Amino acid sequence: WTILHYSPFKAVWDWLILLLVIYTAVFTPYSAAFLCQPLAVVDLIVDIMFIVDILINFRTTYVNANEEVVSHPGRIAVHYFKGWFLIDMVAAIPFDLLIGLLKTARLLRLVRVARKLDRYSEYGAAVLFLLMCTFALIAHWLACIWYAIGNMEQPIGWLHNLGDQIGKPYGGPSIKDKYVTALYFTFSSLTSVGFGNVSPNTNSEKIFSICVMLIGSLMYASIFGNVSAIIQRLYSGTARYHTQMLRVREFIRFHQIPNPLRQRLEEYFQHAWSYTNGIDMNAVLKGFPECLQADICLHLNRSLLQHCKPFRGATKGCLRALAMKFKTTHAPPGDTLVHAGDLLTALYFISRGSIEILRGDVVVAILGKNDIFGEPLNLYARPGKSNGDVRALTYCDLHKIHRDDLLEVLDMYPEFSDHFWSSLEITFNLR
Amino acid sequence: WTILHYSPFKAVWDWLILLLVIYTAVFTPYSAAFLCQPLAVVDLIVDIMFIVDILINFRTTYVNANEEVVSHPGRIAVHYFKGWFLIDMVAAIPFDLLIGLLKTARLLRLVRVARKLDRYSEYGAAVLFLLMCTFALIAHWLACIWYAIGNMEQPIGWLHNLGDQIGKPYGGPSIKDKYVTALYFTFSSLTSVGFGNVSPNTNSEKIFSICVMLIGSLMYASIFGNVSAIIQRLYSGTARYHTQMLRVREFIRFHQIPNPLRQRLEEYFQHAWSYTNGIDMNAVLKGFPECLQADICLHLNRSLLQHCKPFRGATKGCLRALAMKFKTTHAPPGDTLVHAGDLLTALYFISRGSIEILRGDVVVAILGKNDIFGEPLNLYARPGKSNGDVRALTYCDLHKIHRDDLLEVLDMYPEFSDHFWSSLEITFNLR
Amino acid sequence: WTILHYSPFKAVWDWLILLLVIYTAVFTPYSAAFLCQPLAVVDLIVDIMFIVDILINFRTTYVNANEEVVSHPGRIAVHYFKGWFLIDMVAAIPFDLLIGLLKTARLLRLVRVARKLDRYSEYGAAVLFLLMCTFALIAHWLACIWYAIGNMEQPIGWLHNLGDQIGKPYGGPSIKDKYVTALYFTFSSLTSVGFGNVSPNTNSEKIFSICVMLIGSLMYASIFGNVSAIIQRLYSGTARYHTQMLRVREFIRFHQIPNPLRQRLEEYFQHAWSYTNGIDMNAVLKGFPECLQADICLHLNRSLLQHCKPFRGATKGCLRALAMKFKTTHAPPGDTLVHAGDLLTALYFISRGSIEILRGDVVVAILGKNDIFGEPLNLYARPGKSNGDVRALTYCDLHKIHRDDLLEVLDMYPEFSDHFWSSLEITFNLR
Amino acid sequence: WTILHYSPFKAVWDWLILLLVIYTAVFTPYSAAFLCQPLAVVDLIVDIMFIVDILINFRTTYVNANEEVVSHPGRIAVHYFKGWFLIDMVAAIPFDLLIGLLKTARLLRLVRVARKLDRYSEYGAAVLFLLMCTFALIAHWLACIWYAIGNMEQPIGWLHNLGDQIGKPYGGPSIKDKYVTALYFTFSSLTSVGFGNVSPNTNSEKIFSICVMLIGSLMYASIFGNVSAIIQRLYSGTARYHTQMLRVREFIRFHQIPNPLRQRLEEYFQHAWSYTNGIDMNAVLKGFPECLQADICLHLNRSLLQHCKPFRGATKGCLRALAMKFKTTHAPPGDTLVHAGDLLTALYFISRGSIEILRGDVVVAILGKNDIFGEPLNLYARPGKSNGDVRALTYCDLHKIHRDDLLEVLDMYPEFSDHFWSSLEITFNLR
Repeated sequence: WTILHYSPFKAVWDWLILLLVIYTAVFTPYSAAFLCQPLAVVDLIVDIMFIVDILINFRTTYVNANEEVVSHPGRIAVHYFKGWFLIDMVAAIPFDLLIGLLKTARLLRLVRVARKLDRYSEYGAAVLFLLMCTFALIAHWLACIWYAIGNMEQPIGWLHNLGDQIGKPYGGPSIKDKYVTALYFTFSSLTSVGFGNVSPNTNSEKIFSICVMLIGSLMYASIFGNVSAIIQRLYSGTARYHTQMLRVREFIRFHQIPNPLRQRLEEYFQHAWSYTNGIDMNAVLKGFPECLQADICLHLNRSLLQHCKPFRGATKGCLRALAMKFKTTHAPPGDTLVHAGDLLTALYFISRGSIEILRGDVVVAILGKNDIFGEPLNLYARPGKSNGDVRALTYCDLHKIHRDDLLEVLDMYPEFSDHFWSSLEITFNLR
Repeated sequence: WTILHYSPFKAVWDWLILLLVIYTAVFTPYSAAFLCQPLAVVDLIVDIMFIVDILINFRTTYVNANEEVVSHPGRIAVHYFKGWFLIDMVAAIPFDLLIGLLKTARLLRLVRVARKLDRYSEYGAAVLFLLMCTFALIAHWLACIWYAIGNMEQPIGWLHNLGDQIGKPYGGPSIKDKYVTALYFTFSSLTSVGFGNVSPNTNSEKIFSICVMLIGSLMYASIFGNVSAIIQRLYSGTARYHTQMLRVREFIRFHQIPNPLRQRLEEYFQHAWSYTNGIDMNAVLKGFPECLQADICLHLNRSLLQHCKPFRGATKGCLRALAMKFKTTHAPPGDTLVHAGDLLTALYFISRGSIEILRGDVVVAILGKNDIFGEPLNLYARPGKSNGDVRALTYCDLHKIHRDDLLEVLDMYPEFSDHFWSSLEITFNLR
Repeated sequence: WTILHYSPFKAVWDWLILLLVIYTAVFTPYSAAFLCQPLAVVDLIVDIMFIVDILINFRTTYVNANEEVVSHPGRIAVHYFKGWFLIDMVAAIPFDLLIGLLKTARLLRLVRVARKLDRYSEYGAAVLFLLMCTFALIAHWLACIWYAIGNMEQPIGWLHNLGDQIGKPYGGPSIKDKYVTALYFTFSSLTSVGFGNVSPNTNSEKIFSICVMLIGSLMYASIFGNVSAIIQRLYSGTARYHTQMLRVREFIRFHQIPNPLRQRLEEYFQHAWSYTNGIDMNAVLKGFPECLQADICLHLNRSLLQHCKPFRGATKGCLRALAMKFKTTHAPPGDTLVHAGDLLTALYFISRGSIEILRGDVVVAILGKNDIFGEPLNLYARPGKSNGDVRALTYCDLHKIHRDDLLEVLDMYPEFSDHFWSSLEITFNLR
Repeated sequence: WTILHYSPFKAVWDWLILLLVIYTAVFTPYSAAFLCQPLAVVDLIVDIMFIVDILINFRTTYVNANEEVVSHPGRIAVHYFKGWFLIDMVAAIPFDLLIGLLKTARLLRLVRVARKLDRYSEYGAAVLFLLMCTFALIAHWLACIWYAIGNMEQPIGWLHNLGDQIGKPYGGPSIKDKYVTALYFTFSSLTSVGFGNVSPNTNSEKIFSICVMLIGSLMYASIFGNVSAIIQRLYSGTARYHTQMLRVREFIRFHQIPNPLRQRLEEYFQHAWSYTNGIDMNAVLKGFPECLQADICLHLNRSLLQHCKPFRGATKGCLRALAMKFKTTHAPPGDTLVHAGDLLTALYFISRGSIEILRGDVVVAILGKNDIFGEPLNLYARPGKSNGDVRALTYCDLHKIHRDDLLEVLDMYPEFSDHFWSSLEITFNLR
């Protein structure tokens, strides 16, 4: 019969609790210093539905360190005892039995909503909103204290001055002005502007003004600190880019690096940063553990999977392995690559874009949409030149495999080995 | 007969010294500018127990660079000579012989308590408390100077104004107001609020006001700096989390990564951060040197140690080695793992949670509480399929060993080799 | 017939749009609160050439996610629909049909120029300029609001005071002063100075003053944050240097390191930082991918390329490989190096500067401008002493090759192998 | 006959130039706004010795990009032409031919001393001093401008008020007050305090006040930024320590790690941080290149060098190699180490402190001051137990060598091989 903690009714009740705690923390001091009808009825019903709230909290489940969800509300009751339930019960104790400073349950209400603050937090802007709200609350409380001192002093205080400036000599100013100027002065000394209209005269309010000045210093410092933290948290990525560019620049100017090579170097730098944004995908790929690593590497194989006929007959373990074994090589359009007379151990398949192969003005293999070039592997097995030089074109996203890696991964399973060698499709074997 | 330095009586004496230095640094200027009875007796007894203090310091031990504790108080005396003992002796010299500016020993008292400041420091909040205290002290001294200038000017100064606002025209205001307004004004120009009630009129106090404004600028900047440093020191961990998530997000959106695979990737990300909190435990494990490394790796072996019968007969060196050789593999509930037709060199034991093994809808080995599966090792020694696919369940905390590592670590000691192969317990050998 | 987006005429039009939006956002409120002729003609022509602007935007090309440049202006039109074109069309709708608050199209103009803000940004100083500009705009708007409240209150407000201080009792002050003091007061509460000349008296302007104080707090915090971010972004490189120096110092006085060794260590440290500036060139060299890596490593080979006769006959692949295989070794003047009786596998060529070779006061090989020393390789192949010790001189930039690396890279191609061994030029083979 | 640039006379001349530029930049405006005798003689002699200065600069050497020191002052002259020499010559042109704003050469003097600012910089405190100095200069200039406006307005400005407050009604205040209040007001609006004694009344000084407020905002922000940068630059090391401790703590509480082992872990952590301070010495050891690396590693060999008799006959290359081959192992007092039944390939010598060897309550080898234990190497060559367990004592700074490393480094030179095996001193070979 017990309700669960994440029930939406509980959340709506929590929002109503927040509204009511704000209401009481705002109206109790303002009525306590400055100040029949159903307002007392509302005040008592506040305590009543907070008693209802503790009843619900015993009814609804809680989250323990061991058990996130547990039944048997008696356990919830014994967990709440000697803790926040004592606070919320003091908040649920009527104190009607004037003397308004005994309404300290309202501050316990704010303590328990501060217990709910972490749930309320989603991003950094909400933090700024909460800081502004507590700024306003501190201001209102200090204004109530200031008005209380002003009343006590009058039997030369700021009240007589106020009677003089806004013309109501003493009569007396209305309760509207008698609070607006209080709040005005509380900000006048909290954000450190300090106007000359209202200013302390006798001793007590000078002591109070010292206290307000110190509080303002502290909290204004806190606001600066948080705002600076956020702004730096974004200019951190900004500075990452700037330091990357600076290191590149330092290398370039250190070794002279005449105009052609340099310009290719920097243009490649912005080309890289355009998509990698400084962070390499290789490191984060290695961070993900084995099986997930293969799976995310398997997603990149929507290119050679379906277009290679032998690949279809392969077993899924072979798919995963031979998939992780590939290297999809990015290169910006307009690159020259492996020459003739080099090693042939760097086996190459075609993955994306299009490239042309110029061996002494002999352009061949103008393909590039999931095609294949390279060397035979059974008999040749000889490093050297395949056909000759390659020539630059549009997107040079090629497909690196190794001549030792492919063999070691392939020879463990001879059935797909044979099925692979039988359907040896090469769009243009450069010989 | 000598006392040692860390005696509690010495610490209590140090606290009393702190109380007395605060007392003197507060009351000497206030009596010097604004101002029979035992107060002179108290002032002289101050010097007396500071002489007692230097006597104790010669009696009690000190900490040298070479010897932390040394006897023979003569060595302590020769070490103190020409140094802080000269300062504390000047502080222990009576200057009774008005002229109150000669009481410069009080500032040396503050210098020597600043020597004790590092001991007083425990965390960052104490730093803020000390900054607030020195703020108050600077304020009090500047207020005393301000009152002195005010007295000198009166033969138009702020004193006559003060006589005019709080009604005591000249008579004259009481010594209570004649100091409260001084402190009020000193804050008025130190936290940069600048009220209009009291303000410099003649030339001398305008020069003084310039000096106060500059001092306030400097120290207010210092307070902002420290508070910002602390707040950034916490949002550092915040930003670490945010940049980790950002790199993950960038990888995800770079390579498309359709909804199923992506959602598993991020959910695994929060699962990891839930307990690792960004920092990998592997790095800190490798940081700890060899023997401690094995010992802390030995603590993780409360799982396979007592439940493996052959393990009990093993020698402790074998325990340490074979313990460091394991890899306790974390995996969140709901993971698929090594298939059939793969390599068998990845030997696997059961460490925590529970998992099920589905080879073509054939679920076997539903164990998982410190159990064992895998392949025989003596005769088989062949990569391939063991039984087939595994199926996802609750906590997938498995137990990686290697087929080359275990052999190389085990074959160095044939007695436990034989005892191990004899008691070859496997809860379900997947064949 | 369509114009392209990057046409200079479009950029000049954008600059004119910026000028006109500034003009309107400045003059519309000032005329709306404080305030025949062609000014209405100018105001309407503003809307007219903004209609012209949307016509051009449909005519000129745009940049899509897939296509950077696309023809067929109908596509541009359908892309603009339901988006920024609605905003710019509301800005292009005349509202002549007093009531000046309906001119909300001017704020949409500022929104769309904020869309162009990223293009306007080049560095950080422009950011500070834009922040100052928006500061001025906020000030002007708040001054207009303040003047409006002042007019409303007059049927004790600040207007009567203004009539009293600058002598024009009521008559009334000219519209020049009636605005200069407004702006004066708006800064008086925005940068938190708070003069006493003009200050709120009745209730409405006290509420307004509270609002201004809060806005000033926020934006002043923002300015501090940005400036601190930039200054820290430079002292970051400063602190990098300092932390390198500190680590060096830590190592120095941990291990004593008497004066000769210490001094050579720090002098080498400053020598290194003089040109490497902390960042190693090795890391950035490895960062650049293969082909570019070789090409930039090939640029360093303007030293041994043209002066080695066998090198000329070599094939370009051999050039690239044997070029990447070298290590140009930096060493400051005044270094001692490999002794006799050591290994000879560290083959050494001469790259820059000059050095002396002293084997028992026998100085030989006073060369160093692209010269060669070392050992024979065909028959000798023996570790040991070559001739003996070296002697320090000016720039010790030597040329490391390996005795296994050179062979493995050279033996793959026997034609240049033979051509190399035939022209075996060694300026002084130390035997 | 030419003087060199680093001559001390040149430095003394530079200091005199600094004094004179400060003098002129201070007195020229104060004479120009507020204000026979040799002061004109001094003013002209200023230009005279600045002409002398440019004469010296042509005489003395300069530093070029290629040549740090070069003779032939004609080259210095042609280098100075069309550059800073034009500025210094304009500064060396007399403008006597009132109008005091034409003395713009004084600002060029400040520009050229700003060229010398980098030389003046040694640390961060000098930066703060220079910022304070330029703060004072900006204040003085703004005060001169303010006084000029005040004079112009008088034919209700602040001058009449000043005549009223300090009693000198108009007569008029002395030139002392007529400047002290100017500086007072310039700070009143620059550090954002804003007193009420002096305040703008007519339009001109309100515009000026707006400008001053903006300048104060900017420069006050700059001061905050720099101070925060320095304070963060120290709390950076603070935060390094804190994050190290945090990672250690997270590992500790993640894996439970019961009290004995945990306590050993943190006590070792503090012991490490006591001397390494987070900075690992291995990294900086590997950072220093080869020869210097061996030399600084050779300094650690004042322990086994002189006490090993065979070591003396060794060749210096063997010294260097066998020295770099060692590992001086730090361990805090109270550690247990390699047991029996383990591998013997970890050869161990005694380096520092003292340790005891307990094999079944059989304590042997109580040495430790540059002594030797271990196993024979010629015939034994068998992993296993040497004698048995070791027992904890004071400083466990032991001496790691390897059984493969020592052989491979030793067998390249058989003469010291034989001399080593002949004088095979082992203080206690644990058998």
